[PDB]
Amino acid sequence: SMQLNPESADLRALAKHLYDSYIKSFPLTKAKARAILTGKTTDKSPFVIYDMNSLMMGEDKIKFKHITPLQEQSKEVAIRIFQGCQFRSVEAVQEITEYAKSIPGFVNLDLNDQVTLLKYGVHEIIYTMLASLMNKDGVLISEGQGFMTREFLKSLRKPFGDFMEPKFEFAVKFNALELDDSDLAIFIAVIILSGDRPGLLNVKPIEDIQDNLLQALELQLKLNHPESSQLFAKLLQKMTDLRQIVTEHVQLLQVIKKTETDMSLHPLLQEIYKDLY
Ligand SMILES: O=C(O)CSc1nc(Cl)cc(Nc2cccc3c2CCCC3)n1
Ligand SMILES: O=C(O)CSc1nc(Cl)cc(Nc2cccc3c2CCCC3)n1
Repeated sequence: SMQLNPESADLRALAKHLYDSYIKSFPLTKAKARAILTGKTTDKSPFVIYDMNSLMMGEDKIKFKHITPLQEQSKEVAIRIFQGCQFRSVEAVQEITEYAKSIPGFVNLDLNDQVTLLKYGVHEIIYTMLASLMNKDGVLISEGQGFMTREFLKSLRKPFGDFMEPKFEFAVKFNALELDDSDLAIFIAVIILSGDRPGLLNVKPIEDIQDNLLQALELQLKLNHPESSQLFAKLLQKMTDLRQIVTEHVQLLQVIKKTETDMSLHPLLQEIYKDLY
């Protein structure tokens, strides 16, 4: 007995609020990323980076919110690509922070708890949303203007040759669930409002918001996905997979930070990583 009642109408309102906020926070949506990847888009085709030549032709075109325009970019391709990826992570943090502030209840939480939830949550969300940009062959870069191949990334010298591999492995399975932006908006909100992050001051108000988000997600998935009766349970499983991906990421960043003692790690990512370990 699923029903239309005031409770369901409020859960649908929350779902729409989250969708509308997601569209305002994240310029490259899954809908847009799929249209690019499938060809279906009428926008110009992205530039493809599939080898060292196309990498150099392509970079003659890549751009960031904060341009870092001196000999601040390493000469070595692998380190430069990795530093570009760090800049993209920091841009994603900024977008995800803006999204989180639109989640009803979030800005009323203690500001330390807001920062804690973002600190321990953002990488789970980054890899969730990175799957939107990925297919079997590669990943959209430069906000959908470019595409870099999976095998090109695998070709970078140790220890830079597999930092995206676990995320491609997560994405091909996650993408098979065929979530849309309306589903993802709620899924991401649920992950951010996790009461079991370390050092939270007020756990109950976070759990109370999450329980409401979880009810919203379960209703959205039942309405939006008539083809599965398992999709809610499967997404709960994906949330625990994402924590493993983030642990494995931190470990790899330790190996890199101890092999490549010369290359600079972005200091805001360092603040996050130091406690994620
Ligand atoms: O963040 C670091 O510590 C660098 S390692 C890293 N690994 C991955 Cl799997 C992704 C990613 N950056 C990113 C974040 C969001 C979007 C995109 C990208 C990297 C390029 C594709 C688009 N950065
Ligand atoms: O754009 C993404 O989503 C990936 S970031 C990335 N990917 C590639 Cl394949 C190359 C590259 N290059 C680079 C890194 C850091 C700074 C700069 C440059 C190239 C352009 C000049 C500034 N940066």
